[PDB]
Amino acid sequence: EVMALKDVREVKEENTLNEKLFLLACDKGDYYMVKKILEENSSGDLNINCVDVLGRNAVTITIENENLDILQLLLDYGCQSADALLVAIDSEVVGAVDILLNST
Amino acid sequence: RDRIPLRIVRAESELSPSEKAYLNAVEKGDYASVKKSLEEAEIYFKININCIDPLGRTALLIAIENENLELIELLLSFNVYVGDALLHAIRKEVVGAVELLLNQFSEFTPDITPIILAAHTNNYEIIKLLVQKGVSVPRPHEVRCNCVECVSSSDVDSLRHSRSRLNIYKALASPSLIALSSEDPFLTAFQLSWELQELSKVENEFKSEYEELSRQCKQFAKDLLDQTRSSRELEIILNYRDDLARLKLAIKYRQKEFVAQPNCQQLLASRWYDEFPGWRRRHWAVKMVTCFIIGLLFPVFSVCYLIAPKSPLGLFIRKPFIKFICHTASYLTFLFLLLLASQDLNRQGPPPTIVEWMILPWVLGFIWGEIKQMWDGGLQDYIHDWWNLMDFVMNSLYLATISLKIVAFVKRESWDMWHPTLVAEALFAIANIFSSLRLISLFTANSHLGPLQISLGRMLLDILKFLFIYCLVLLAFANGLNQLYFYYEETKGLTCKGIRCEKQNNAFSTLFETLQSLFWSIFGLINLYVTNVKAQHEFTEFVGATMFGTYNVISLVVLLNMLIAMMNNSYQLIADHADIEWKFARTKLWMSYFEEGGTLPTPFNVRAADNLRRHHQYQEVMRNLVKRYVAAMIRDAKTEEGLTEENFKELKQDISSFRFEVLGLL
Ligand SMILES: Cn1c(=O)n(CCCO)c(=O)c2c1nc(Oc1cccc(OC(F)(F)F)c1)n2Cc1ccc(Cl)cc1
Ligand SMILES: Cn1c(=O)n(CCCO)c(=O)c2c1nc(Oc1cccc(OC(F)(F)F)c1)n2Cc1ccc(Cl)cc1
Ligand SMILES: [Ca+2]
Ligand SMILES: [Zn+2]
Repeated sequence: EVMALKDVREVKEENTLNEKLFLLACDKGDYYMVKKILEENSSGDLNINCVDVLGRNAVTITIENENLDILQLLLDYGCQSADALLVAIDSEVVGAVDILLNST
Repeated sequence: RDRIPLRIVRAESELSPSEKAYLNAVEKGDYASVKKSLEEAEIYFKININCIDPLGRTALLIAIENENLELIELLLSFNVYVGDALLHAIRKEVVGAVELLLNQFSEFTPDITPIILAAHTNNYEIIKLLVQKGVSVPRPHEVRCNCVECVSSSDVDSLRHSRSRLNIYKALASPSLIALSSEDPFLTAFQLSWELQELSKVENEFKSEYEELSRQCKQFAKDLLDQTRSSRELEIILNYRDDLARLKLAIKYRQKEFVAQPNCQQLLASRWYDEFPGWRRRHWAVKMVTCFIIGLLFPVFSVCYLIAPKSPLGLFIRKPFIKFICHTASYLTFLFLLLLASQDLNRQGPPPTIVEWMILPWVLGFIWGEIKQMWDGGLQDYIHDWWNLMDFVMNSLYLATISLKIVAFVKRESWDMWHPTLVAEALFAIANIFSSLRLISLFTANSHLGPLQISLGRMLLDILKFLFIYCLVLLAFANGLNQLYFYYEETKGLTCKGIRCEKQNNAFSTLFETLQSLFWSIFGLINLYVTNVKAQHEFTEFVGATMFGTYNVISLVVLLNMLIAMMNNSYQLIADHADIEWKFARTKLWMSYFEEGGTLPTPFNVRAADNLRRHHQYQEVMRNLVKRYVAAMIRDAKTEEGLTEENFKELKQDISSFRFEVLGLL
């Protein structure tokens, strides 16, 4: 016979593909495209915060990948921190901690 | 000629200069030139789309090792020859293999499917994508399987079959596939570790690979225990059963990494010191005083729970530490009885009631305890522990002593040497030796002497492996000395024959005396004049002397120091990680004393809804565990890692592609 393999622990929900496009946009550094996605969030088709496959939030992609423009972009438009200052401390960066002042 | 001519004997394939320019532009990550080259390749030109380098670097494969998503999209757009490039994207550990999923010699084994290479590379996202596409791994056969078709496949290609089984077992033992596809990854890790151990036992070749796989599975189980963060989660995991049933399973499957976990040892120390706080915090003299007064007052707690089990004194035996203290107090009382038994003149001895009559039942209680151990575990569990073997021979000697005393009862310097009294006394002495050597197994509970005893216990195998070679050397030299020295066997005027006399004589007359003399020659207890015969034959005396000398050289100078060196290396390898072995042995002792059976020391022992709730609780807590575990290995793999040549190639090629894109724009 042949053993059948399947995702017995698939807790991650696919939801919409636009979440995946937005999460890829945070991983590429397109500031204006993520601004457009936040304008769409203001429209309301897709949410600001989406936990990915790796169990991480968008601000964690801003912090761990160490770029501050998109982090200031979601901080201007409003976003869910969800234990993100500890992640900023974890990356040993000073600037993102300073804007954050202005799983574990 | 004085010059070696050089040429390519295996010239392989060759490329056109336009094909070389195409491949070089693909390596540079160029948009415009590569797109133009494929556009002229659409019409009839020299440039072939499926150009393969003699290095096996197709433009498809080069772009896979180039990781440029736009370039690989361009190449799949005009339908290049897709061969094994999916497996190359799997090996490169790039998430861009989904593009190939949405769409000559081979570097990989023909057995390797994408899931096997994905499990080998141990990337969570790649394996998740592959199992989301819908993929079933081939079934490996059993460790002692009997299949006619698999036997015939071994007869056709044994090498390909063995490589196939190794690849399948390497795919199954991957931690990501276990965490992603298994119902119970702890049970799967245990069963897979046992299967890999038995596979390494059966397959003497490829043993290192299977041992590495088993250690990787054990490390995965230990890491999954590391990810826990609550005593409630530990109580859910270790008490799960389909009572610390999972900890029993870890004990049985020999998971020393799982068992010696600091959190698991925290739970075990909490359960062992049942309602006994501050025992380590108090002073050493104070805690030894408390241990001495509990062990001295042993009969009052052991008489309780036999008449009044619900009494607080009856419930004092419920604590496993008090049970261990009572058991060891009973054993030192047995050894005290043996000591007073060591400290008349009749053919058959009446039973010495004063000190040697209360030993009889205590031995009977020991026999009952060993019978209860025989019932709990079968024959392999009893023969697995060497201490159960020592207890078995101790009880056999004690039963033989009792039987010989009875035979003497129903039936000095005058009795035959085969009188049952003398043999009974000798058997009692050897049983006393074994019973008092039984105390060295109680050092596992202590922290200072535990690793010492465990290291000795698992270096005894190397000691025996050396003593086999010593046995062969001893037999050879004894045979030689027998053949040389047995014509001078003295028979007249000897008040004492053998080496065990005040004046040593007849040391090498027979084989048994030669074995004894060559054994005692190690410790220097055989004098030099045992090689001097009464006759004048000085040549045979010299040959015996030089044969004794050469043996003494081989035993003392060569083999003994070889044993020292082998012990040095073995103790290095053992005390590299002997602490986990000691904690495993201490957990075995503690959990043997955790059972409700055997609560009495050897003196005085002579539903579907609940299962569904436990299953859902274990499932939820272990979704939490695997989420923490994959977060941890993603975090770990992102740091303390060398970039090496491939990362520099990607980083430089991105700047090259950016420069060419800017030059195209401007
Ligand atoms: C414990 N012991 C012992 O007491 N005597 C004295 C008996 C009366 O003198 C012995 O002669 C005696 C003995 N073990 C013995 O074999 C060993 C084998 C392997 C290792 C070893 O250890 C070391 F490597 F040598 F250190 C010793 N032999 C020798 C022997 C005697 C009879 C027979 Cl059939 C076979 C072998
Ligand atoms: C095996 N052997 C021996 O049996 N006898 C006893 C013979 C009757 O007494 C010996 O005297 C004897 C002997 N090997 C001997 O030289 C060794 C050389 C190197 C190593 C060694 O080993 C160790 F380092 F010592 F361990 C020993 N010598 C000494 C000797 C005696 C006479 C002569 Cl001409 C030359 C050398
Ligand atoms: Ca036992
Ligand atoms: Zn088979």
